[PDB]
Amino acid sequence: KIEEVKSTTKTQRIASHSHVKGLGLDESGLAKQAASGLVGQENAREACGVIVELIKSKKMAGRAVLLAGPPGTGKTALALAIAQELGSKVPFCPMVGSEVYSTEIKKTEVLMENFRRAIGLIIQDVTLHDLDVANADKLRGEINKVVNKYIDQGIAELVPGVLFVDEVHMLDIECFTYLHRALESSIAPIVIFASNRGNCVIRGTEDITSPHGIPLDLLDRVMIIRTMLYTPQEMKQIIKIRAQTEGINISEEALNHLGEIGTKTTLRYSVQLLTPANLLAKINGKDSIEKEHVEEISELFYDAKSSAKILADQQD
Amino acid sequence: KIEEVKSTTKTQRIASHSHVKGLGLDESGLAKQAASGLVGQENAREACGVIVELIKSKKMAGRAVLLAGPPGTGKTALALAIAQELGSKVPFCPMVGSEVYSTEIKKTEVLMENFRRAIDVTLHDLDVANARTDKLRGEINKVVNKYIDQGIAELVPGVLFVDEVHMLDIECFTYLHRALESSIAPIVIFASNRGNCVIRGTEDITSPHGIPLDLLDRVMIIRTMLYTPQEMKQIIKIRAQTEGINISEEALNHLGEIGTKTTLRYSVQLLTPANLLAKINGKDSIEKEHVEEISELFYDAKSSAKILADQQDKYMK
Amino acid sequence: KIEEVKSTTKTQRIASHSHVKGLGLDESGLAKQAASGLVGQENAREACGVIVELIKSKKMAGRAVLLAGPPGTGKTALALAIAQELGSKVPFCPMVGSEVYSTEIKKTEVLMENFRRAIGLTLHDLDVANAKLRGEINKVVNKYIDQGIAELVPGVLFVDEVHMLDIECFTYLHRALESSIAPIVIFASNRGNCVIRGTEDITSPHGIPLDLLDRVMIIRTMLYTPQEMKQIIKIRAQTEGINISEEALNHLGEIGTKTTLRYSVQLLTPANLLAKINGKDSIEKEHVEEISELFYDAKSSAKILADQQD
Amino acid sequence: TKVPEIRDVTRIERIGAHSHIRGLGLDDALEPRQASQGMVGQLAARRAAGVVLEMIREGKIAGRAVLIAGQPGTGKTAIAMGMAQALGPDTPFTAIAGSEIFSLEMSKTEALTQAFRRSITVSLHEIDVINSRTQGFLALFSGDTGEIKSEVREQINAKVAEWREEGKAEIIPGVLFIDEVHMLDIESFSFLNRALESDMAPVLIMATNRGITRIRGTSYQSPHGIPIDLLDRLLIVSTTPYSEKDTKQILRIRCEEEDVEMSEDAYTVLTRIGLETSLRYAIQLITAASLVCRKRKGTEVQVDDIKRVYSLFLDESRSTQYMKEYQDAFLFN
Amino acid sequence: AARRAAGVVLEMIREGKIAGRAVLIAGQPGTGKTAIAMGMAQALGPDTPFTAIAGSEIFSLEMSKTEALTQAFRRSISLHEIDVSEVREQINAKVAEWREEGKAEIIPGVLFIDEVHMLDIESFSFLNRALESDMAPVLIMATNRGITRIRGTSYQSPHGIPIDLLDRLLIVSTTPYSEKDTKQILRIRCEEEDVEMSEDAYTVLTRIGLETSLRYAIQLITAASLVCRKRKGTEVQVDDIKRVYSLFLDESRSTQYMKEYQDAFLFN
Amino acid sequence: TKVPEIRDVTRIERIGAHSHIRGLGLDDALEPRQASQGMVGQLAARRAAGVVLEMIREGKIAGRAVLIAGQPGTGKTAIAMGMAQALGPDTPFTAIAGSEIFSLEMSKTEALTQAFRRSIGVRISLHEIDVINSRTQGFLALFSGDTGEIKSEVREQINAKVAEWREEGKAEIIPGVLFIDEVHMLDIESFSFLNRALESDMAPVLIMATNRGITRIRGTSYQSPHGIPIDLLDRLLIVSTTPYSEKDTKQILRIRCEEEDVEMSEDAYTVLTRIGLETSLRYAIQLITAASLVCRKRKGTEVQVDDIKRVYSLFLDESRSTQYMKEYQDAFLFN
Ligand SMILES: Nc1ncnc2c1ncn2[C@@H]1O[C@H](COP(=O)(O)OP(=O)(O)O)[C@@H](O)[C@H]1O
Ligand SMILES: Nc1ncnc2c1ncn2[C@@H]1O[C@H](COP(=O)(O)OP(=O)(O)O)[C@@H](O)[C@H]1O
Ligand SMILES: Nc1ncnc2c1ncn2[C@@H]1O[C@H](COP(=O)(O)OP(=O)(O)O)[C@@H](O)[C@H]1O
Ligand SMILES: Nc1ncnc2c1ncn2[C@@H]1O[C@H](COP(=O)(O)OP(=O)(O)O)[C@@H](O)[C@H]1O
Ligand SMILES: Nc1ncnc2c1ncn2[C@@H]1O[C@H](COP(=O)(O)OP(=O)(O)O)[C@@H](O)[C@H]1O
Repeated sequence: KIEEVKSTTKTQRIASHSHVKGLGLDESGLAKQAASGLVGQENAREACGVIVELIKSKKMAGRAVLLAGPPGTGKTALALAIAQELGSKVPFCPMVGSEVYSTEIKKTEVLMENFRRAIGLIIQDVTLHDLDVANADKLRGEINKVVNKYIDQGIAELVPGVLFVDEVHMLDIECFTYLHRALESSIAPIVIFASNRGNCVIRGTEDITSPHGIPLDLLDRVMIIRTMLYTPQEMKQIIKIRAQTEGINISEEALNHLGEIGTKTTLRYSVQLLTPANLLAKINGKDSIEKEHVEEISELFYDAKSSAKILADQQD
Repeated sequence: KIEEVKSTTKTQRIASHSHVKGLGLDESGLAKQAASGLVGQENAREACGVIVELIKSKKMAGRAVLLAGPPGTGKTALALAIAQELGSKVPFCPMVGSEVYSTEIKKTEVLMENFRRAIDVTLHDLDVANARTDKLRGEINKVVNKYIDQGIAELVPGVLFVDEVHMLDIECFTYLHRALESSIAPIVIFASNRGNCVIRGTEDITSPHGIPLDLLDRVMIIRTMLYTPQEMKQIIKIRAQTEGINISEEALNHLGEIGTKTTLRYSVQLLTPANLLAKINGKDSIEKEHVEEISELFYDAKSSAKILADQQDKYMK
Repeated sequence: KIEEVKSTTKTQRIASHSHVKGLGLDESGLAKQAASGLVGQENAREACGVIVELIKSKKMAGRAVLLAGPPGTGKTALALAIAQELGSKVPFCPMVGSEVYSTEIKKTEVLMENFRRAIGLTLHDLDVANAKLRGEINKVVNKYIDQGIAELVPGVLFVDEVHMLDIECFTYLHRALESSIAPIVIFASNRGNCVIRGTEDITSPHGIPLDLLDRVMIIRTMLYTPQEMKQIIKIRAQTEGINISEEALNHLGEIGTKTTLRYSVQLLTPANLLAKINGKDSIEKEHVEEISELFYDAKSSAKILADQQD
Repeated sequence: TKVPEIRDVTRIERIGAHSHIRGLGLDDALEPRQASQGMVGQLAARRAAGVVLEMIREGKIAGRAVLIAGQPGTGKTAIAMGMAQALGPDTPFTAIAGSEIFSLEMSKTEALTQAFRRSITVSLHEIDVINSRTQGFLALFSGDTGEIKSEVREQINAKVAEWREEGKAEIIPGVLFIDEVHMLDIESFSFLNRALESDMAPVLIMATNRGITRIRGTSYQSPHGIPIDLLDRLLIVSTTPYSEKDTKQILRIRCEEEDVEMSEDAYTVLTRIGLETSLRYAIQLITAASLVCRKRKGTEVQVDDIKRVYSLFLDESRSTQYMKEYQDAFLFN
Repeated sequence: AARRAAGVVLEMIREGKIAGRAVLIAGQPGTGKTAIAMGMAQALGPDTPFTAIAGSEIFSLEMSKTEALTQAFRRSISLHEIDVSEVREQINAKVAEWREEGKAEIIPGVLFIDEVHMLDIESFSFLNRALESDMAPVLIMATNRGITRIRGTSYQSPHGIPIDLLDRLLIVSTTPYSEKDTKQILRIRCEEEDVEMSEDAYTVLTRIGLETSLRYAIQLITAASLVCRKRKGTEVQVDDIKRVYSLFLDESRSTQYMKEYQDAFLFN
Repeated sequence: TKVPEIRDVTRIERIGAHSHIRGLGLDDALEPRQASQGMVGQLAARRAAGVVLEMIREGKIAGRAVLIAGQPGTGKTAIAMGMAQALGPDTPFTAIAGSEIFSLEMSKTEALTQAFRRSIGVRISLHEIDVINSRTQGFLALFSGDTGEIKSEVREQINAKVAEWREEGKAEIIPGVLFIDEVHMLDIESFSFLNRALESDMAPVLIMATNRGITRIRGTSYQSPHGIPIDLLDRLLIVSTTPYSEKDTKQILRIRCEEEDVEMSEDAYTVLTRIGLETSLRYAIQLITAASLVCRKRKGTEVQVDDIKRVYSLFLDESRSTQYMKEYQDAFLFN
């Protein structure tokens, strides 16, 4: 009997998205240009809005949402963005698609560790994984007996979460059917996938091509949402917003120079060049940044795609 | 120990070959066009007319027989035939090749129970009653050997029908030989429908029909043709009345020309539904108003893929 | 403990090597032409004497020697030689990098048993005086070395055909190379750009990982000439007490040019006996022209095996 | 012993799109009449579909099974579900996919033999919900799974084979639906040859949408990825794509089955969309447009409130094309 | 020189200089290969136990591959019959002075293994460690294939054998037979098997032997006697010679006959 | 319970060559002077590395990682130790190659766990605290033959015993740096382990090394940059060095004579420089040692061009053995 195990929520992946407040629409079900932290992509945001109103309407029996989109547009960002319109601070457990290939852990025993970070409980709220670390098969068995009484007692309440899984094409054929059997029991959390590839062969069968590396029987219970590439007339805002969280003053042409990077390579490479760029202003004795630094950093560190081209042409 | 075990035989494997009564042989060493269940394919039947001489003079020392042919040249037919001429309830087990890949068991145990199915009293049935396993093997091997040394019940080696051989692996080819070179071994006659391919388990080493020279010199080779539209109607005509279905001459000759489109087995397995169509049309025989109906409603093997490949090419761009 | 284990040797691999007993150098650092069996290899034997001093000056610290030469060009030769100038009775054991594929001995164990074949006073002998037991003979040699009654000496390890070792054994070999006691190891290849077993996707020189290559030193032996080759077998016949004719040395050297050397030198003992068929003494020419068509090699057989198979 | 209270734990929502199937819809002389209990069109299979059903009642089916071949969008499930009602008013219908044998919570044996019992009052697999152990708790015990042995089966097999003559206990054939057959390999098929040797083995319907491939597990090709020895004991029935009018009755059923009203202009543009990409694609957009009019409260959708959903929610096909278009923008310099 | 190249190494083995090497008898598969291999044990001294095992006789399920290399080496001595798991752990210690004692003397064995290119890299390994013994015998091998990918690796080798061992043995190839050489073989195996044949029947019996096989002719010597018994002629004339040929073929004909069958089926 | 003074147990062969650098050679405003502290050239790679040293010092380095991609033979591992010496006098440093994880003496995760134990520093490191309480050692090569078992519950026990001495006041804990050479050897089963270790507080900082561009990832069937999955390609800091100049060559070559106390004439410094950029820098420095003890054999201890133009002909380079053996086996194919 413990109700204070509140030391939870590994945060370092989602710590880079503190600015997001939710989805932030009007009563007319349409999008604003910049609201609740999010900026742009007016297309797919009502697609969150129609889906999230189906959640409380309980229409989503055995359904899922795919997120087909290029690397680096905010497929993590919208995935968090619906986990603030479920409201009352629901849990949100992102992960990585390649986090299931471990050494000592069986492949089922991470998804239980994934799912229990999505099942949330003078009312305070924890996850089922939190009450698992409170006591650390029947080791994870007798923690049912704690909680099944309590909704029958009428004090705590079960709420669903968002198991946002990214880069699905690494996943082999086994975890799908363990997902699919566990997708739709009674109150399992909303499952959202995202990936960036096309015809991907499922790992382990080597002949069945398929869209997005998914077995074809599952995909037709899933709805598909896309997100386009950004434009620099608005792409200035998001890094400006993220730097406005961290108190960093920057000039505008440098950010207009920084916008070239988000066109040449990812946005994920683009927001990287703030905190290892602003720290150089302190050495030159300035708080705000000027054009020399973002110049100087851009030849000091290279992106992964730049690392590809320069290495092989200098290899031969 | 308990010798009343009356029925253990998979009857559906021997269901579609009930109508054979013999090889239809001469004392001149010849055969006839229709006698005791067979029609045509005479030197194939007469090669069995050779082997029935050495099965009764005991000259098959280490030896067996393959059958070679396309699907539907009577390979199961001659298979179940020979147990009849050997006389007085010769035991029979048809075994396909790919019946060995089950997760419950290793591959060698499927084989020895068929070895104990092959050779009244059989060896598999003694092991079913006594239980309610390889521990049970010698205690039953001793007692009937004690009984035959006392002179109780005869034990004649039977026929094994090893079907579908080109998907067999390596370790059973090695395994089969060790009891094969006895005198208590039964006959293990093959059937094949696949040519020059690699022995399974070697993954690189090709062989005629994937069987090693280990066996290719101990096994006798026979070759068959395919049936003509004259000959195959008597196959259908005999099975139509052992299945007890009245049939005209008219619609039957439309049935046979499908037998040169697909195999002969696709011709015969539609006999039972096409008849039971006509019992809804309210007759007792079948006419041409049914053979045109069934073969446009139940599809064959080869056109089933050939239909779907011919339209999938435009559907997924 | 019980220290009378005098002879434990796989004598057959070194059985065709009991003639070589010296490198044949000057004191000043050049190479003689032909002394103690070593013929030729003029840019090869000075490589041995250099590593002789870096052994003796305690400066083979963390490096390795690789021999690269085609089969027949003396790879097994100079490896036996180096143990003959660092004093006599130094341990010398030849292994082949396919032998570790035992059915019942782990690839840990078959190496450590052959490592301790290479350190003497051997270490392999003291664990077969009686029979882990290796931990029980940890203390037995410990009291002797602090008694100063038996010394500690490094030896030489010889690996052949070494493309047939995977990624795995190298990292057992790389770290275990790095004691202050461990015997130096001679590598031996005949490979070019090869694919490392265990990955099938990393390629590198000599079938050897890119870690343990820069700290390996590279020595080439070249081919031979028949007038070099003819003195080899002339050295051989005196060492076995078998008389021989002049044109026998002319004829047998040609197959040394043709196939290789190891195919050539085994042929004496039957051709000696082929002379004893007729009861003569010398190996006259008809014995020499008779064998290579009757008995085969691996090279010309697989030519006539597979072609007449067709 | 203590298990007759095992009435049903039925599936309601996964078989919940196939609500409007109540039989095959035949004549007494086995003739189609094209509009009965939901089945619209597709007489070519359905006329043949009545034939095997008659062979089931006469016991002429032992050693014979049904294979349905068809594309995505021409009724592999409905004709399979349509045989359930006319065979009996309460028969087990079990619609697993072929991928369901590839679970890591059991081997390929325990997935299928449990699925094999699932189509044999009550089902023989339903007895294993209490008379082996106690499961069915709150939702966190879906996440974990223990193993039932073979020991529970022969004890359960001992009652009902000898409660067979009791009169209170009865046995009834179901039907096993194996979607996507070429996913399975020949490690599993040889188990199925021993399965249909039994007396109470239910009838078998399997699904495919491929032509010639290789068998997985070995290195030889065949029709369908099934070896010949199972192919030569089959009844083989294919279907045909629906036409535009055929769908025009079809989509009227489900909107009637979900109390929404769509316009007569909006009706024919919807089956334009279903004939553009997929028949399955037309289904998911409907309730996805039902919420759309519910904000403006107009109680009947119009065509502009359809394309807003169609502008948002893509299909499966252009979800591949736009990803290849961005992938065109990667490898081309 | 099947008996003339054979006597060459036959003198070394009783001289005592085969140590570290053994015999490999390659050739066409079954050229009297085992027959001349067994004849070497017949060419050897007073008690020479022989074995003719397979290259793939190791791939077993009751006994392991390591068990497959413990027994036949003990059979090719024999300590196996004195044995017949860890039963060797006593008798190998017991006879350590029984050989010096003097009841029954000991001999090595005449191990022949058929078609050693049916092996793998783990099983060639145990041949070296077993041949270290002084009681480790002379061994005999077989193959018909040269440059072959070794079972266990991505690397080929001629003869299927590790290349160091290919220069650690001795190499025999059995010479194939010609028209008179077939003519003596079936003749010897006619009066051995004593069924009356006309003189022309031995002649054309070589004519299919030069095309198809060699035990194919001896396959018919019992069957065609019975169709001669079918007419009660008591000598198989040219009729049954040219009758059962249509009924009995060899596979390289027959699989070719499906091969000229299969293509038009996949064409039309 | 008797190990505060068995402090350092390492290899003297790994730190046996590269002693000639103490720092990176920087001012207060992140510019070098082209010769200071041992580090020699390619200053852009130098001055970017100080930012990684700056970001460590400020408390915003967390999660980020270091990768160096250059040609094989331009001082890749050289740059990482200067980060250690510019981080204090005693910061730990552990050199691990790519193939060092494929142990048969232990599993794929305990070595990478034992990789992380060496890079956690405490003064009066954490890894040697484990090895005395686990097993008893300190022998000759007889114990380098066999192994022991490193009991896992000991590691949590000191993780319960470091809960005593950390916040008490005797011991401060200093993060070290771990080093992974040739990163394109590690399978994806351990990349997730690197994902699941950086998020700790006292987790060290990691620097990886490579020479591979776009390649198939070890473990899956996907061509990617560097043999690294996409999600962990992007939390990195990535630096690239050029091949060396010729003024840079003699700059190092001068410094690499006093380490091995060799006294070189002005003929070798010409030809070793040109031979140094012909095969590899690494093949050049290896040649210095052996030519010296041929010079003593020819009596006079000043190395002139005769020994160097003998030992280059005595000891070949790996770049033409891969010619010579290949050119032999080309002649082997011709019947
Ligand atoms: N519309 C947006 N609103 C807020 N942040 C965004 C938006 N689009 C992208 N970002 C930011 O850009 C980054 C891109 O994330 P995403 O597109 O999911 O690709 P990745 O997961 O590869 O980083 C995220 O850090 C996110 O915070
Ligand atoms: N000569 C024959 N006499 C009787 N039945 C035959 C004859 N030839 C073929 N059949 C029938 O045709 C069917 C062919 O069966 P099977 O031997 O499996 O075909 P295949 O020869 O292709 O293997 C069998 O039902 C068999 O009864
Ligand atoms: N340089 C040499 N001079 C004299 N004899 C040699 C020489 N090299 C090898 N031999 C002898 O010839 C045989 C072949 O050995 P070697 O050539 O070293 O191995 P390989 O043939 O595998 O290269 C050995 O028995 C050795 O005693
Ligand atoms: N002839 C039909 N009668 C009734 N419903 C149909 C028919 N054809 C298709 N459908 C509907 O279309 C959907 C397709 O279901 P299913 O049969 O699983 O897919 P497929 O058509 O690809 O085989 C189902 O919702 C089903 O109700
Ligand atoms: N700028 C430099 N300053 C000092 N030493 C250097 C410099 N560049 C290279 N080196 C030396 O080059 C050698 C190669 O270093 P290392 O990174 O281990 O090998 P590689 O260059 O093959 O990756 C080291 O001895 C290093 O000291």
